[PDB]
Amino acid sequence: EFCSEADATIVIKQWNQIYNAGIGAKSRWTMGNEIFSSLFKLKPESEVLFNNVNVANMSSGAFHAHTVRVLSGLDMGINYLNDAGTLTSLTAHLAAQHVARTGLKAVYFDAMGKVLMTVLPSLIDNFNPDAWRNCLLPLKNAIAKGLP
Amino acid sequence: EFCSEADATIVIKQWNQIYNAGIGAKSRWTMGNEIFSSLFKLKPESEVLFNNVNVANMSSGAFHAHTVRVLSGLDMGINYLNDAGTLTSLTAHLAAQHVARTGLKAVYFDAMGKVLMTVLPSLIDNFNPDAWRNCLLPLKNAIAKGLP
Amino acid sequence: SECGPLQRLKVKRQWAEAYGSGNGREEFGHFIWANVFKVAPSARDMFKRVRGDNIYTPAFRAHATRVLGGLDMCVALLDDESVLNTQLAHLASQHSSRGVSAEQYNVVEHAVMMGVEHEIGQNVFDKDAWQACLDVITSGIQGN
Amino acid sequence: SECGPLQRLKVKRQWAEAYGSGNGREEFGHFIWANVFKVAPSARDMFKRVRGDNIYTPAFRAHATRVLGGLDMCVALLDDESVLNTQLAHLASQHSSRGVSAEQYNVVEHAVMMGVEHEIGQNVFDKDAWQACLDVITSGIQGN
Amino acid sequence: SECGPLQRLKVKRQWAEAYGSGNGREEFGHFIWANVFKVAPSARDMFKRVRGDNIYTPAFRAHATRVLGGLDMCVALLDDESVLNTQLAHLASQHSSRGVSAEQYNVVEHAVMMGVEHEIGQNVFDKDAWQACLDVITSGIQGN
Amino acid sequence: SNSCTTEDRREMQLMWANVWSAQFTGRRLAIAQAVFKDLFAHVPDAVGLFDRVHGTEIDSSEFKAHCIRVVNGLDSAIGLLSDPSTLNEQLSHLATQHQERAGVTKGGFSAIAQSFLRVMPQVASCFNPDAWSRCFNRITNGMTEGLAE
Amino acid sequence: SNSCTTEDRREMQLMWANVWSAQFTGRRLAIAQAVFKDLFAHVPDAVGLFDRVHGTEIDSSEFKAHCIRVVNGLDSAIGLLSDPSTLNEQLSHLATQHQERAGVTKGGFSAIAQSFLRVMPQVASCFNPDAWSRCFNRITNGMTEGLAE
Amino acid sequence: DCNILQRLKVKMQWAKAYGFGTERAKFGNSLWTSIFNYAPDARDLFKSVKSEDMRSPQFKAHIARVIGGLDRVISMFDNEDALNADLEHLKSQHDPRGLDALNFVVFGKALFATVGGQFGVCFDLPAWESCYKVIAMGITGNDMFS
Amino acid sequence: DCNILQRLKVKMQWAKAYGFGTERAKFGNSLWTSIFNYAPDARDLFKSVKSEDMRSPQFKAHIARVIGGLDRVISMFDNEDALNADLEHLKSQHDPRGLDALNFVVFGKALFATVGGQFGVCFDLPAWESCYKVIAMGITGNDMFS
Amino acid sequence: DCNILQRLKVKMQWAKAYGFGTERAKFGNSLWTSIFNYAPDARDLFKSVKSEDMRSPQFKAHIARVIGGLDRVISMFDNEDALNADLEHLKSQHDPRGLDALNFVVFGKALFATVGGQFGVCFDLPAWESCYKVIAMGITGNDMFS
Ligand code: HEM
Ligand code: HEM
Ligand code: HEM
Ligand code: HEM
Ligand code: HEM
Ligand code: HEM
Ligand code: HEM
Ligand code: HEM
Ligand code: HEM
Ligand code: HEM
Ligand SMILES: *[C@@H]1O[C@H](CO[C@@H]2O[C@@H](C)[C@@H](O)[C@@H](O)[C@@H]2O)[C@@H](O)[C@H](O)[C@H]1NC(C)=O
Ligand SMILES: *[C@@H]1O[C@H](CO[C@@H]2O[C@@H](C)[C@@H](O)[C@@H](O)[C@@H]2O)[C@@H](O)[C@H](O)[C@H]1NC(C)=O
Ligand SMILES: [Ca+2]
Ligand SMILES: [Ca+2]
Ligand SMILES: [Ca+2]
Repeated sequence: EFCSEADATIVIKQWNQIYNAGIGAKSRWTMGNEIFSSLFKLKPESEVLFNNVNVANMSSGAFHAHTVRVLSGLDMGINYLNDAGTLTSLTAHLAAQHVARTGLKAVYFDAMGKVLMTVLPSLIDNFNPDAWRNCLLPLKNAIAKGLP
Repeated sequence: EFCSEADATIVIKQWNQIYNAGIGAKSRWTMGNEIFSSLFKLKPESEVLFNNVNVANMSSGAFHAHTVRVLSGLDMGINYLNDAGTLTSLTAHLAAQHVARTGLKAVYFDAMGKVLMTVLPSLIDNFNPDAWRNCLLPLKNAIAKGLP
Repeated sequence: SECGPLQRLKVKRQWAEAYGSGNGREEFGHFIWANVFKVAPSARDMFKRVRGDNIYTPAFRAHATRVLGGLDMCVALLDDESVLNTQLAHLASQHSSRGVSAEQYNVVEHAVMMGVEHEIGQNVFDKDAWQACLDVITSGIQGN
Repeated sequence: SECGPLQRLKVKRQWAEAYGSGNGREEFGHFIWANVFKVAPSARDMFKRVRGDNIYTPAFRAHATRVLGGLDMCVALLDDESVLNTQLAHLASQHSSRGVSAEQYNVVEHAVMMGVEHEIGQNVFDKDAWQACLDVITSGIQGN
Repeated sequence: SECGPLQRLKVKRQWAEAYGSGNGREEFGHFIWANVFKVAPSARDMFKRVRGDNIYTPAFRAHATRVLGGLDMCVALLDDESVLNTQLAHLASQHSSRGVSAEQYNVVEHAVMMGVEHEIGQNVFDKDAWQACLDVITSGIQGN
Repeated sequence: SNSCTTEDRREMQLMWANVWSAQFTGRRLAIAQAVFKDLFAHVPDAVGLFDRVHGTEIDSSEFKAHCIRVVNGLDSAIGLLSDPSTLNEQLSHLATQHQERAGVTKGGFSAIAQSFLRVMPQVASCFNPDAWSRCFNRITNGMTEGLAE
Repeated sequence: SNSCTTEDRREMQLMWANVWSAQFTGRRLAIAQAVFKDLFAHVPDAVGLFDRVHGTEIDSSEFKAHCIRVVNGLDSAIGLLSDPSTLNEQLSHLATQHQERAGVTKGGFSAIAQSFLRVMPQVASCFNPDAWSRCFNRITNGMTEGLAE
Repeated sequence: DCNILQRLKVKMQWAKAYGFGTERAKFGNSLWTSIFNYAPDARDLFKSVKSEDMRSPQFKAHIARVIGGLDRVISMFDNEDALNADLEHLKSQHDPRGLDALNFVVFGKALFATVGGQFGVCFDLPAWESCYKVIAMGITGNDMFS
Repeated sequence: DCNILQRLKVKMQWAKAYGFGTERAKFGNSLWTSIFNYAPDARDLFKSVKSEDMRSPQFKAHIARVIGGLDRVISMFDNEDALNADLEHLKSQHDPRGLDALNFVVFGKALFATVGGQFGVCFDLPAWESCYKVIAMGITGNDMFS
Repeated sequence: DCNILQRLKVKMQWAKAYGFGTERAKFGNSLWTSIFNYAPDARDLFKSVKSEDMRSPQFKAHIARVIGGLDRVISMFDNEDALNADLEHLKSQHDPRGLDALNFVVFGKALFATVGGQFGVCFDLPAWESCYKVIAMGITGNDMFS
């Protein structure tokens, strides 16, 4: 399942351009804040789901750590695209974490996908929307599996 | 006899630029018509030797097939430049075919050589008139051997 | 010089070498249009809809693809006068409401020529054959 | 276009690629300044003390080193507005008694952009991000 | 700067590197003359007999060969003032009935300099040595 | 999955280059004319959509030029499979060119897809119909975004 | 055959580069002066053809400059053996430069050919006189097209 | 059969299997080794070109002419007027030799084995069988090639 | 006619072309790619083995069963009793499917293009045509393979 | 300890030893093989992620989450507010599991051996011991990590 080995290789290389162990955390949450600010403009009713991590102040340490946690999970899924067995278990775990949160709709993940497809070309050299779509959409559906 | 291996390699490579098994027949007879139109301007009394292949209409299938036959024979001689034994037998056969045609003078082949030396640089990248002269002149004399 | 049968064959082979199969087409088109707008910066305003201000965008790169595709069809038709003139008339109608000057067609001519030479080398570029046959193409696009 | 947070990250990574570690910095700076003085030959007179007449000399190559170092500090500070504006004010005072025109800052902008693209390739060069963020830098050096 | 004994030795070695043995001489001469006619398109009319309209032809390439050969003789004679001045007088008579301006000699000077630098690299090109010694050559061809 | 992968893109470009004639329209025209012949035989009312280019006269100069345009458009899309950002822009331009010509629908593109699948194995060596169709559909999906079924 | 082949062209350029001095006229002048010394000794009436360049004074500045011109001309032709299209143009220019100077004939070029054949082995390592002469004659054939015997 | 698509396909596969230079002579030798292995009696028909020694210059010259004839005929597959004129020309040359048309069947099978063996698994045998029939029919006129 | 010498030749060339390990699966995929390229309508006859996706395990299993059938029949070429018993067993499996025997002609051509493309220019097309007929006659019973 | 210079040093050496792609999973496997070799009793604590089979997708997923947690925490070494918030988050997840803090000492020694073995002789063990204490103190709150 998921995406092909050549498509995954493109996504992994392009992702590591802008995210790796050597990237400072400030760049991480700058991307994180751009992503979630864009998400709240598409689905404004989803911002309330993040009250527990102080979304009222996206410059706080609590919300900064949230976006760092989110992008680390996205980085984890990307780097395991060529390991379908492990990626299945990884996305099942992420799905259970999101299902148990009352208020999450599957269309919020659809909106997150569009945010990523919009923000990433601004950061990545020669963004490949086809390879990313082939890999990120099964990733999104696997994480959104079970949400209403 | 004929020409050196390095000169033949140049002629063969440059000839295959404009003539090979992948070139359409239309390009073949376009070159063929340019060559024979130029020949008839130099030696106008030689055009009558081609009445049997409908030279009166150089767009006919009969004359188109003639120039295709002529350029195929020229292609055959070129591709056997590094096989002096076979090229000798090939040119002896072509010579007998032309000797048995009443009206062919050796100077018609001299004029054909000048036509080729004029037309080919218009078609070939970096035409080498020295390598071509070293290889085509013994080819011409071998085919014109016996004509008055 | 004239765009005779021999020149058409030469331009066909040299174009096929420079245009290629697809890998180098992006760089090929970028080199050409960077030359166009450098020589004629006033021409960018005609390309507002395709982001003539920024030839690095996917929008302009797709326009460059269409232009080179139009050249490919003309070059491939140089040995077919009847179909060539029909296709040139189509390109003519595609530019009729845009006010392209004869000076601007010559600017693109020179850029395509520099682009082809840059791709295949000054060592083999046949300037006379390319100038004469591009004149045949552009004069037909100009309804002439 | 605007020099937003995403554009600043992109300009940072592309600059780091073009500027490099030190090996290609001489050629990088030479390409830029050969473009500057070709487009604006009247600008060489401002560089008499650093041999603007001969950009091949060690004297001018050291000036080119300082200019690219100044750009490096600004690019590295694009995500730190407070310290960036302080450093831009320092560059402002370093040019205050020299009468650099706004047209001349744009000439160096375009040369740095051509230099970066020449180093990393037209295939990836982000013209909109570079133009917007260089505008932020130069307008700050101009005391604006 | 002056074309002293040390500058003459440097120009000799750098010329020998750029001019080479013969393989790269065609590209070398093409780069130079493409620069000449781009900077001074009005100069092509003086070269009607050698197809100045098309520098890709064998006719002009042979003229470029003679020009670079003339430069080679002058450079090789830079350390022999007596024979150098005699050869410069020969080049003077070869241009006397052609009305070459001093501005045109400077255009070819800059093209030869760009051609040499393009061949050996900006990293080593000695602009001061080349400008001073080319001035010695051209001023002698101008009967000065 | 039915996605046009990077591997599939490499296969389609080989299947296409092995049959493409870079210098002469002989191959391009024969491929295109055979496809529209197949399409018209299977969709007889499709011939009327090409009245301006002499659809009823497949050998006319007007339809020969149309065939070369279509083949040029497909060549551009197949090559742009390597750069999908630019491909998306080019497919949008093709969509508007086909947009709101009454009888030009998504059903006609599904028909011409089967036309290519019957023509290509007769002219192409090592034809992979699975990989061809996944990327042909990827291309036609962008071409028919704003068309009726 | 006596044709100057591609192989012969490579050999002449090696025989020439091994002796060419790219920076100083010391070698070029010594080669040229030795050739004209040989020519004048064998053809005493040839010295009069070079009155304008002080043929009688081989060490004069006027004849030294002439020697460098001749050597420059031969260098250009030997290098242009790799591009005979341009070579043909250059040999025509040299032909007119020697054309219809009364005593400049094809016999004088045959004499200077023997002059080179005696000078070159004394200065050149691995000299191949067979391959040298086939391409030297190829060059002089173009230089003497419109000259008397 | 042998429609325009099969003619183009045959044209592409031929150009690949035929090659350039000395590979042309190697292809021709394999073709004629197969003809004489498929039907050893056919060898005696070529004593005029010294078929008793297949590396002699006389038979190599015959090989070159024959495969050169295949090349030009295949190249004219897209022009009926020129193709039929040349096929008539070949027929007038072969008719006085009183050849059993069955050996033109042998020729085709040796051609298929040689082209297919050189070109690989994507060799289109039905297209080659159909379009070779057009060639053998033009040269012989025998109803066996309909 | 497929005599004993032709049977030995076909067994030889099959073993070389068929190969070992994953070369057999690759050979099988080329054969069925050619079958469906030679006759696209024959693909619908194999819905029961999921011919819609030739990379599916169901169709790759069918490929392995077919070439395993070819391998075992070819190996039995030298024993009339065992060979005809297996051809009748294969006939009993194919007869209820009501197959057009013309598809067995298409099968033969794809087999020739695959074995010949793998084996090379010394592929014996006449011997394979004669001996494949024996196989097709045994499976279909149609006298077009007589 | 764990000053800003040690935090940057640890950040550099981690990024080198951690790598990209599948080398990330290999690093994680060596880390957890060492944890279970240093203290085989700790393996029974991870039955919920199927630690009885360390190549199962369930335990590979656990490995990925843990080293992903190390990566994000190390990346936030330069921002106290974000670092402490995430360490509090990890503490709230680990507290209900009633873990013996001694196994966090084992974890650190297995981390040092794995990073140092991958990074080479320039591994800065005092910096890693000091800065790992900051991590284990945030996750456990145990005075053993002061
Ligand atoms: C690729 C997309 C996404 C990824 C990789 C992702 C991953 C994660 C991760 C790793 C966590 C932290 C779990 C933990 O350690 O406790 C988290 C928490 C959360 N996510 Fe997602 N997520 C994604 C999309 C979304 C979207 C679209 C929403 C829309 C509402 C969402 C809502 C939440 C919420 C509410 C939390 C908990 C916040 C809290 O701690 O109070 N996520 N997500
Ligand atoms: C490189 C130069 C030439 C080549 C390779 C060549 C080769 C050939 C070939 C292959 C044929 C066909 C023989 C056959 O299949 O029956 C032919 C026929 C002929 N050639 Fe040449 N030839 C050359 C030059 C010339 C020239 C200069 C003349 C001048 C008159 C000439 C006159 C003819 C004639 C009259 C025929 C017969 C036309 C007919 O079929 O009615 N050829 N030549
Ligand atoms: C010289 C050969 C040329 C060729 C082969 C060519 C080809 C093309 C093609 C195929 C299109 C797409 C038309 C469409 O899809 O609607 C186009 C559009 C256009 N061309 Fe050209 N063209 C040429 C010359 C020029 C020149 C010299 C100019 C102006 C200096 C020009 C300006 C334009 C403009 C403004 C458009 C419309 C862009 C848009 O879609 O907004 N063309 N051209
Ligand atoms: C656009 C970004 C620019 C940057 C980052 C930059 C940076 C610098 C730096 C670091 C110095 C060294 C100052 C010192 O050490 O005293 C300098 C000097 C100078 N710059 Fe700029 N500069 C820029 C634009 C320009 C422009 C556009 C011009 C003129 C067209 C210019 C003209 C000069 C001059 C005349 C000097 C003094 C040279 C000397 O030491 O004699 N600068 N610049
Ligand atoms: C700067 C160093 C120059 C050198 C070494 C040089 C050398 C030469 C040489 C050796 C010739 C051949 C003369 C002959 O064989 O009759 C020549 C011809 C010529 N040169 Fe120059 N030249 C120089 C500058 C220029 C410039 C600056 C111009 C004009 C802008 C120029 C214009 C010409 C012309 C018109 C010819 C005659 C071309 C013909 O044969 O029709 N030269 N030059
Ligand atoms: C991959 C499939 C196709 C491609 C690449 C393609 C491409 C093109 C191109 C390049 C043009 C020329 C537009 C212009 O130059 O202005 C065109 C015209 C057109 N196409 Fe398509 N096309 C495809 C399929 C279809 C189908 C399936 C239909 C209808 C069922 C269709 C209907 C038309 C029509 C009506 C025109 C207008 C022709 C005219 O009057 O000029 N196309 N197409
Ligand atoms: C490979 C052999 C030769 C070469 C490359 C050569 C080349 C040259 C060159 C380059 C010049 C200078 C022309 C100019 O700059 O205007 C020249 C002049 C001349 N050459 Fe030759 N030459 C050769 C042999 C000969 C021979 C054998 C003779 C007489 C028997 C001869 C007679 C002359 C004369 C009379 C001049 C005129 C000198 C003057 O007054 O400037 N050359 N030659
Ligand atoms: C497509 C199939 C064939 C082609 C294209 C072909 C072509 C040719 C050609 C070009 C020549 C030389 C004509 C000349 O220049 O004099 C020739 C001669 C000849 N061919 Fe064919 N040939 C074919 C098949 C055959 C077959 C099957 C046979 C006999 C079994 C045959 C028997 C001969 C003979 C005996 C000669 C005369 C050899 C000689 O010069 O003594 N050919 N053929
Ligand atoms: C010519 C040599 C052929 C051989 C040696 C062969 C062999 C086989 C074998 C071994 C099976 C599996 C029987 C079983 O285990 O149930 C099979 C099944 C089948 N064969 Fe053939 N076959 C040949 C030709 C053909 C052709 C030409 C067709 C149709 C065009 C065909 C149609 C089928 C079908 C439909 C099945 C059923 C597959 C299934 O649903 O399991 N066969 N064949
Ligand atoms: C710096 C050291 C450590 C870090 C950064 C870390 C991080 C993590 C993370 C990210 C998770 C997954 C949370 C989730 O998404 O549900 C986790 C789970 C867990 N950790 Fe830790 N861990 C560390 C050390 C330890 C140690 C030393 C132990 C026990 C000896 C331990 C026991 C567990 C257990 C039992 C789980 C739950 C596994 C499950 O999902 O069933 N951790 N840890
Ligand atoms: C939003 O938060 C900004 C970040 O400051 C850090 O986080 C806050 C929550 C405190 O913990 C502070 O000590 C940290 O330095 C603040 O700078 C900013 O003032 C806050 N904005 C508002 C409106 O409260
Ligand atoms: C010359 O021939 C042209 C080519 O047409 C083809 O050849 C002729 C001989 C006929 O066989 C014809 O059926 C073929 O299509 C003709 O188009 C042209 O009219 C002819 N010219 C003259 C003056 O008759
Ligand atoms: Ca024009
Ligand atoms: Ca600006
Ligand atoms: Ca000067």
